[PDB]
Amino acid sequence: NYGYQPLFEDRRPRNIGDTLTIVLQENVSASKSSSANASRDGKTSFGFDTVPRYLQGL
Amino acid sequence: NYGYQPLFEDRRPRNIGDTLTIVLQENVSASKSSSANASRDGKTSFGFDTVPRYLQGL
Repeated sequence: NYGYQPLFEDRRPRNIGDTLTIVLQENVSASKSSSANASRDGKTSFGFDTVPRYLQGL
Repeated sequence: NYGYQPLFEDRRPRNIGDTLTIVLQENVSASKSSSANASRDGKTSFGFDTVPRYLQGL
């Protein structure tokens, strides 16, 4: 005797020793990315090509 | 005598010595991959091409 068995219920595992089908379908995907930047450019100039007389000493 | 045999039930193995057909159809495929990266670039410069007199000592 295997005990009471439901008639219309779907066949499910209920006790120790019962079998069950596992459909292994795994799809995992993780990603991450980052960046940082900094820039600085500086140019400066001053030139006196021709200096008038009253400015010579300066 | 081979005992009671159901008339309309599908022919299934029931006792020791009964035969059963196994259709071997296995298709298993697993995969994994990963990566990591890191980068760092740094450039710095300072130049005094022409130094005025009052700045010379510095």
